[PDB]
Amino acid sequence: RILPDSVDWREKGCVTEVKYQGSCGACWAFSAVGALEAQLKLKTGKLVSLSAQNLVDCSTEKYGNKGCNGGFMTTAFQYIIDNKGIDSDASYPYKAMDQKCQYDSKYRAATCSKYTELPYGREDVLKEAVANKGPVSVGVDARHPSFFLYRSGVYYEPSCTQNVNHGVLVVGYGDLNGKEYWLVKNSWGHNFGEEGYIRMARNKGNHCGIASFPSYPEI
Amino acid sequence: AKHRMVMW
Repeated sequence: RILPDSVDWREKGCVTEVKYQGSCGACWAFSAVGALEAQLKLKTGKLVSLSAQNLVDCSTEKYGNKGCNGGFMTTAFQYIIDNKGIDSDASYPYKAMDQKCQYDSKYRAATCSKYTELPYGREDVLKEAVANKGPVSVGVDARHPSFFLYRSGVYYEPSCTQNVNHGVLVVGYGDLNGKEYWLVKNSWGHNFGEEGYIRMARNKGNHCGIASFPSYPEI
Repeated sequence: AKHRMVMW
């Protein structure tokens, strides 16, 4: 099938403002809520930031997650399915620490009915999902100073591996003078990268593991 | 194969 040469879900009103995780390893939770935020907009027309803190505090050991010490987007989604909801960010705001679970259905802002995992390393399948389903949660290998110091352009790091350690959100793809890239929303605030985003090399052999473990939820 | 997204 025909796919667009480039996609940017921010232009479709499906991406909330960039968040700042602070000294808490909650990137997995931010990735998961970002993916679901897009699906909530696609279903209801509302663009609402969802509570990463809710996942940090409540999608814990039964889901294999360890709060500020890391987790998984897939089992974050499973928590939202099991729990029959996730709170809005406004009602359950982010504190960058581990807290008791404070979920309240009074402030439910979204639900989740399923999630899909994509095949390891398949950047073609990732492209199809980004084009036709929405932003996709992914892991990357971020354990390189070049990643934290990235300012602009298309990011390529020869030392990168396909082993992921940082959860982020693919919100589009494109090319910068024929250098193909993934448009990636991070959770390191607006001062990271290009106003909180990093363009990562695409079709360069699963660079930094971007397509190692993609997943996306549906409502 | 998936790594928790710890040593950070």
